[PDB]
Amino acid sequence: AEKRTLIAVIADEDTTTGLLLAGIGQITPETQEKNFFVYQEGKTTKEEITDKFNHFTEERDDIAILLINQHIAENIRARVDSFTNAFPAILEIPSKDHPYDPEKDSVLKRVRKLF
Amino acid sequence: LRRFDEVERMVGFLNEVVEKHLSLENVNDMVKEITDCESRARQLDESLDSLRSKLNDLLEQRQVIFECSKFIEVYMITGSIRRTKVDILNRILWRLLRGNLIFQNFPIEVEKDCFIIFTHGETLLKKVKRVIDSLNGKIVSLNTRSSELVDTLNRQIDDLQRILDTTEQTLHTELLVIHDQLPVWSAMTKREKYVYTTLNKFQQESQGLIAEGWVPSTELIHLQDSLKDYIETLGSEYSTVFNV
Amino acid sequence: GVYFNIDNGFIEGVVRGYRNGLLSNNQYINLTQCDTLEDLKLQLSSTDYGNFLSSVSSESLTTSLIQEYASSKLYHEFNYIRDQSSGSTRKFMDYITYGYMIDNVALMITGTIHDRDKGEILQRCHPLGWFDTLPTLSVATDLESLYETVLVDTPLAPYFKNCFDTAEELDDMNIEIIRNKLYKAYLEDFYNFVTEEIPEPAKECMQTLLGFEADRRSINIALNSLQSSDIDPDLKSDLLPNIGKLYPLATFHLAQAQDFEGVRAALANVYEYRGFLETGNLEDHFYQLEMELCRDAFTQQFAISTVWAWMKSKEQEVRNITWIAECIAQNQRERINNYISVY
Amino acid sequence: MATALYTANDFILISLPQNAQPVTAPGSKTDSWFNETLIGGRAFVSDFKIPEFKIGSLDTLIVESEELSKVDNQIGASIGKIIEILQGLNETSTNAYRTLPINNMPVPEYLENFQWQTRKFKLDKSIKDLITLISNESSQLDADVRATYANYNSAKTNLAAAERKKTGDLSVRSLHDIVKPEDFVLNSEHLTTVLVAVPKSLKSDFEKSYETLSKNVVPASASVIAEDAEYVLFNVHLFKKNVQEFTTAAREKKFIPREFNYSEELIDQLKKEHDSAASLEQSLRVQLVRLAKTAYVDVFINWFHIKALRVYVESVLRYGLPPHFNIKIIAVPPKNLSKCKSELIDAFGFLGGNAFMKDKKGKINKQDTSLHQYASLVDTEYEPFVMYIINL
Amino acid sequence: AKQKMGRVMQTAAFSLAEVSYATGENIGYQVQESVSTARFKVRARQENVSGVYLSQFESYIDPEINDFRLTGLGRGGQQVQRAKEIYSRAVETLVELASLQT
Repeated sequence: AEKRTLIAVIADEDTTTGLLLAGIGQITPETQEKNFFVYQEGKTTKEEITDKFNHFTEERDDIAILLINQHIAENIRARVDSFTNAFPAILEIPSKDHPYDPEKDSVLKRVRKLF
Repeated sequence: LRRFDEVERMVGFLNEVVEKHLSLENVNDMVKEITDCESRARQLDESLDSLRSKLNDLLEQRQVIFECSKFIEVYMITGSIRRTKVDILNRILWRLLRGNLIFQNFPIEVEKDCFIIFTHGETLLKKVKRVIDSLNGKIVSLNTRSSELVDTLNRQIDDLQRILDTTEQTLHTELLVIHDQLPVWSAMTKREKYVYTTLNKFQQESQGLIAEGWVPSTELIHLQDSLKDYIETLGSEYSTVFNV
Repeated sequence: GVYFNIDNGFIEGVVRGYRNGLLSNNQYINLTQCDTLEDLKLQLSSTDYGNFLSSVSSESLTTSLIQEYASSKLYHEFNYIRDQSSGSTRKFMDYITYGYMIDNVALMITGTIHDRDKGEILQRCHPLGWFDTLPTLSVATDLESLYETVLVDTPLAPYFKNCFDTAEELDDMNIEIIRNKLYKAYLEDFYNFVTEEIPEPAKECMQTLLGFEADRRSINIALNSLQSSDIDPDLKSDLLPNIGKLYPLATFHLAQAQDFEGVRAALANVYEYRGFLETGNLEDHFYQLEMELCRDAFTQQFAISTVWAWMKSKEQEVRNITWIAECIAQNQRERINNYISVY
Repeated sequence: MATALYTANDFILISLPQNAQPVTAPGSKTDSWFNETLIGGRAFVSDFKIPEFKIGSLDTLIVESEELSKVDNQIGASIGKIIEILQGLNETSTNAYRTLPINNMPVPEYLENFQWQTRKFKLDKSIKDLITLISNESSQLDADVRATYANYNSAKTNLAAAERKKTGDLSVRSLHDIVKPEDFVLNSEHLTTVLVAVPKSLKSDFEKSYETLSKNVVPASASVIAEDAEYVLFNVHLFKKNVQEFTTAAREKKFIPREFNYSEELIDQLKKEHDSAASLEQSLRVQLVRLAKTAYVDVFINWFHIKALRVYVESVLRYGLPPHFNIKIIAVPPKNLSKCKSELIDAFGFLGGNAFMKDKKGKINKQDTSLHQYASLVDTEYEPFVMYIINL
Repeated sequence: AKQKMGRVMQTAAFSLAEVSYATGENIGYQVQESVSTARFKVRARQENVSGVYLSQFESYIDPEINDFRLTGLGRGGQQVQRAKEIYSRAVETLVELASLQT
């Protein structure tokens, strides 16, 4: 039952802002920290994504779905794959400026061996 | 054409370094000696300016010892700073430590400046350093002597000045074969890019270019007598077609 | 046209030369046939844009860098025309940039409520609306300490005449109110400047180009107030400009417009704006009417309204090139011919 | 003066070394000077001395100063918000809360009996937990005032809405003040009631036309159930099928239908809504005044403690010795603030050091410039001896 | 579904990006701070499929926010508004599809 209500994001600027207009993530008022992480490609470090991921999965116990741009999941690949829980669900979506590759998607990788 | 844009940029870099101190095979082997010399000139210039900066980082450290042993001979922090940030560092440290400081400055003779702080107390000593290191001030802590570090630092100033005198001699040796050769390497590219820019203006229809363009009527027979003699004198039996 | 070319002889003939670089319909069809952003760069290189993306070289070329550099050369051409201006012309050029200064003020004081960094909320600012104390709007939160510290020495200072600061500092709801009210007072002042000192052929065709800005801003304020605003009409009527074709009878009905039909029945009584709210993209209707009003401002010769009619047409050209380069980079071509070309 | 109005007692807090001497009057003690010399002898000087607490270290001394500056602001923000509210309502003087009695003792006298007051605060607690403790109490008291004031505005909104239904104007007015069974039908299989809001001119036109306007309308159903001042309200009885046809035909005539239909539970629930709104606002208002005075006296005591602590702590940091520092708080008469600030600056400033000494004397209260206003925080200028100017 | 979500999300992405550039300044930083509540949340329910208990998500759309103070600016504001509407419609579908993922 209910224990998770937010949908969070790790995505590039135009992708993140748009998700917010649609009305899915928010910033907590008590901690002063976002439940989205903005990213810009080549410009913002691989390390910061890795922390923010930990903030969202393990320190937030209220994130229901963690959405993540495929290009971005590919930078911190170990971190996305190694988390096998559905709590949060990890949903890799094709990153802006890139098509759908079925093997930049962590759940599908796992699916292939043993049906 | 992007090739002879890149090679034009490389000839421009060779023209900046000196100011700072044909068949297809005959172009293809001279672009090789443009690139093979641009590579060594760029790496030797980048191993020279980044070494001049390391030289000035020691000549600024000698002076902040010479101008702060003199201040003692006439909880303190000694370092270098750019001269345009001395007043703002004075104001930020005066607003951080409410009073509680004796701030001097002595000009090192980009222009720079020295500073002495005398942080009278504790618990802000790692916070003054977050003011100094934020606006690019290089503190020089000595803690041993003002006469033992000067010897170990003058044993590096001259040891690195000799590396300057080696690499800059190699630079001026390399520029002798280039300064008398740049009017050939430049004038090759200025007309080769001009050839390919004009060859972009042609048709490329059926494995043969179609050149449509204007010529005065006096020079029609000159084209029909110079193009006809030239395609026959070199062999290559595939004649051109000149229509009006 | 007898005293125009004393101070404005060289200024017009270069702007008239800048007009000839406006892309025609065939030069837009030749851009819609491109397959790559590199092919679109090489197609623009044969126009009067030639080699403006030369320092990019096919790797870092995105559809936003084209919109950056194509508008940057617009801004440098505007600065070249403004540097040769003197007297009433230079003041007319300053009054154009005041409306971009207002947008940069309203974009700079929203980047401090959200605590976004000051170095990245200024690269999104407009280069023509630059005043020397524009980065120093990141010093306070409330309106009074941003006026009385920064915005007194700016030329936007007479425009803070109705912005009532009730000591509530700033949310995102009242910065839009301050923006609309500054633009309202600015449209009033620049209409009175055009009516006062600008000569007669460049007066009647500039009052229409400026009353259109007022009418478009009135319709956008009265239509964006449905979704993200719950305000009284007596406080809404301080946001609508009173210079336009739409003021004395229709902005009253746009002030008490509580529904979409309160806007639509108000704009059905005005003759040239009826049918905009029925079918099609409304923003395309306003941009099309803007270009049809800027086209017949080049047809009057000895007029300083040709500068306004040039820079708005060149901004629409940069918007059309940006829309095409957005279509040919994201591989969507269902609405590539949605550009606007009257030239 | 005339660049600022004062009409209530103003305070400057000074702390000085107990070995000090004024150079504006050499041959005087600091204590003797305050009473006799300072602003024409009309200065009232009050005791404000507090003793030693427990200091962590020298190291700790630094951390404490920083916090003290911050908590002092924050409490200052809170006390200003409480006063602004009490003033705003005008159910308590607007002309006090600058020299309004704390613990029912005049404010310069309150400071005179202020020697480090005890409410929950003792001299045998550590200084770090007194800085923390105090701030937590101040923030709780203010957050309470903010919530009750928040509630009082939501209550005002509800009372206006409910009132409008009870008699306003017909564009949201819902009826429950008329409850007659002769003006409405209920327990009915074929009939319903539609209320029509009609302009006063048009009343005659409505009376003629209604029966024939829709088909199947109860005749002699026109009664004026209610009237405002712009509109007239009628009840019409008609067929459920035919209600659609009446609303539509009526609009063409320039009548405005008000969709209401008689049910007992709606009528009762409209009267209750109005009743609960009134009761909620009235309870909230009394609670709001009582709470704000009680919270105000506690925050006043809290704030002055941070000012006392702070001035002592800052003295200890800048001067070191003597271990006990001579703190006095001087209550200045209105309009003699400018003269006070200058005489102390001249006299004591020399002790802080010549580097420390800047001239930017004067005061601008208008927003024309931001120079001429002392505070150690800014790099623009600095106080030249431990001096805080307190303006209630 | 992954292809579906990516294409629809990106179309709306491109529309917002053009809008940002035309309006002047990087609007998106401003919007992120200002937003501090969410419309689309989920309430989780257990569904027994194939003798195992799974977690499922059911979306509820809260009307806390529907317009901000950045979707109104005047003329520039009308553009953000047209963008916002494509993004809300596109995203809501994406949330429902995301439910199968968990």
